[PDB]
Amino acid sequence: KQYIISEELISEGKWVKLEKTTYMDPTGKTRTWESVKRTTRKEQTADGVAVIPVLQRTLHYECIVLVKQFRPPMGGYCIEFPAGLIDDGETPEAAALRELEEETGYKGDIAECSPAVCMDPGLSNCTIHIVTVTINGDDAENARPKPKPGDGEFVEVISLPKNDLLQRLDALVAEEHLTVDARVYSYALALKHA
Amino acid sequence: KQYIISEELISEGKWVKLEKTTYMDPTGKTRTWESVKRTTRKQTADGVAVIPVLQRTLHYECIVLVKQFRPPMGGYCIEFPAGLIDDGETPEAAALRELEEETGYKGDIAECSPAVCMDPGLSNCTIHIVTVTINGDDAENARPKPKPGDGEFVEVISLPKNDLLQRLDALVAEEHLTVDARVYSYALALKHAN
Ligand SMILES: [Cl-]
Ligand SMILES: [Mg+2]
Ligand SMILES: [Mg+2]
Ligand SMILES: [Mg+2]
Ligand SMILES: [Mg+2]
Repeated sequence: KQYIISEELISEGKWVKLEKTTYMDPTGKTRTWESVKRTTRKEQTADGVAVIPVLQRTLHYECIVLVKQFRPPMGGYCIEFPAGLIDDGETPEAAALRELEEETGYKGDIAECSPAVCMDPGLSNCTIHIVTVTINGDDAENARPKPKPGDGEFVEVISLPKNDLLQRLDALVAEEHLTVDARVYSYALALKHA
Repeated sequence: KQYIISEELISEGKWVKLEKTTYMDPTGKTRTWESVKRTTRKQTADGVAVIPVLQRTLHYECIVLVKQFRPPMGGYCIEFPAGLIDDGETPEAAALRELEEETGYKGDIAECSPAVCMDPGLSNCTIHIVTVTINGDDAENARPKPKPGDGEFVEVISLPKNDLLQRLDALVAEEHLTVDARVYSYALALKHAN
């Protein structure tokens, strides 16, 4: 029933553009929307990946590995799943493993890979693959792991027990003034709700 | 250690603007970022998303989701019920209102998150995630009346909580919808729990 009629560029930066989107509503009326898009997306099945990294070690509770960074759009520090854009030609799985290692030092093993899922679909076309990766924390590769952050990347690693994730995120928010990512919070809620 | 120095307006529409953010990286180097913001924020957050747990006796517990055409995505998306918080509305009340408008269900607040970010690499947009239970055996939720505003066209989809990830994957595989990243993250954690 509904579909896009035209997309009109309003403003284009190096990384983000704003478009006037005209579409057909289900009554048969023409309407518009303001849409955000990235300029970086090519033939990738999605803009980016986010990694759910489950750190497993013998006689330890499983942990979820998270990153804390300054996010200029937010004006502040945010706690998120490790994440980055997919390079041209790169698979979502390779991007996930690469970004995890760059942001945390860990070398993971793929567990599963989502289809492309939308980040904020009332606002943008941005999509990611959510890639679940296990980290063998007993392997010596993953013993004293060093982040290899790229240029202008400054990442702190925070590993929290899966079995207490939501309370541990609450405590961090309580003691520190940072924002938790909505996907991280959702995942922590579902762990409680199960 | 990092902070915002200034923001330059690049382009403002009715609903959304694009800014160039100047910030100090942790080395003492000045850097720029292209950031998106909504023009609608007043508010604890821009928006609420509702995790609606439909509880009916002798039935599987369901998570109630909505399907709508999203102009920026150019396609249909499956999402938690959600919308912008009215200036001077509480997040809890926005949640019950949105849930009622989009689904017709009348529910009860279980918990409310702090403000969480939607896509902090791109935008400053934030939401409260509001877990709501719906007593599906109460007369007011018998034939639920969805009261959508102007230009909202919403299909309601209830899926069993204990198989949610498999059910969503099926809908993507067969219906060519995009699942929201927060919905997918919640679904994953339901599987990952224990
Ligand atoms: Cl619940
Ligand atoms: Mg990153
Ligand atoms: Mg990165
Ligand atoms: Mg809505
Ligand atoms: Mg609404």
